[PDB]
Amino acid sequence: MYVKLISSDGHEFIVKREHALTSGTIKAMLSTNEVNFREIPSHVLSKVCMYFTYKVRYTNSSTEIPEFPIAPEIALELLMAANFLDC
Amino acid sequence: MDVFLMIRRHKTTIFTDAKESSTVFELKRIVEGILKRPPDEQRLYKDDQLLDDGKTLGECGFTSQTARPQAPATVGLAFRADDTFEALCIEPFSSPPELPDVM
Amino acid sequence: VLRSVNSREPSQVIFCNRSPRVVLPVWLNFDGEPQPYPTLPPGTGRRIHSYRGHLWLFRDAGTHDGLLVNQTELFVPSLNVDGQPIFANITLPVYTLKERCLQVVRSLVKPENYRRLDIVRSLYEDLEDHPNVQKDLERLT
Repeated sequence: MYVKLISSDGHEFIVKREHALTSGTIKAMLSTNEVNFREIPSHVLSKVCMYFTYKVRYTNSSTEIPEFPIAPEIALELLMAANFLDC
Repeated sequence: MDVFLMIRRHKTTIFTDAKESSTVFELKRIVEGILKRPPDEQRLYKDDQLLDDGKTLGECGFTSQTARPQAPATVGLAFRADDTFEALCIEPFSSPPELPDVM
Repeated sequence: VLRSVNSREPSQVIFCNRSPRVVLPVWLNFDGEPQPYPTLPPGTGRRIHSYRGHLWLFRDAGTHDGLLVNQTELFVPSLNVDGQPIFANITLPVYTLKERCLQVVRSLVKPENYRRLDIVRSLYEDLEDHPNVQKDLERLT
């Protein structure tokens, strides 16, 4: 099963429920299969979704973990979303 | 090996993963589950190159090196209406503000 | 309370830095005071002579971001079995997305100009609460 996170500019990001439930805030906003984020543009949310993939793959890895990459021009908006979403 | 993908059409973006040995057609099945469109009504592209149903995602250039969790490869998706496929169209993401002078 | 044990039993150890960061090894002496050792460049290794019951932790030599050693915070040299030395694999944690952004924003802005950025004032505090080994040590205690 998947859920749909919609950005402030209309983009529709469709990610696995299990990944999106990592965020307690998104759990609360689903608890119902879509979430509209009026204040997160798609260049932030696309990065959020990548972090979902990254956290699920590299949590509990004895292998080497790679840095999660953040371009400087996104860093401040990503921070604000991450602070809101507790992520 | 798992490959990590964004499947993109219009203002739609699917985050999913697949085996390198998986087929283009089997990916079309994945899409079929999310978006409810049959594979015969779907085209998948790497950049602007149409991909063939029998080829593995590896032979289409999706690998551990190029399709990572924190940097997934993009697969273009185009739908067929009335027995005529629309052109590949992928709307870009929003644009970042200019970097603050403080940075 | 968090202190090395003066076992005087030597333990041979390799510090393997499997991280893209410059690793600062940190030994907790017998009174609990953290003592820094020479930095370990990314992807490099170093044979070290330590002792059983000693406490090591590892950080980014520049930002003091916490790192993992053998998937945990603290490394305790153990008995060298068969003569082969203990292997301390230093890796990146999976930082939260918030902390990761804090790391990246600290690297771009000098701390006087943190206030100059336009964000909820609650983030200006998070940004000034730099990772620090004395702080983390109280957490573990």
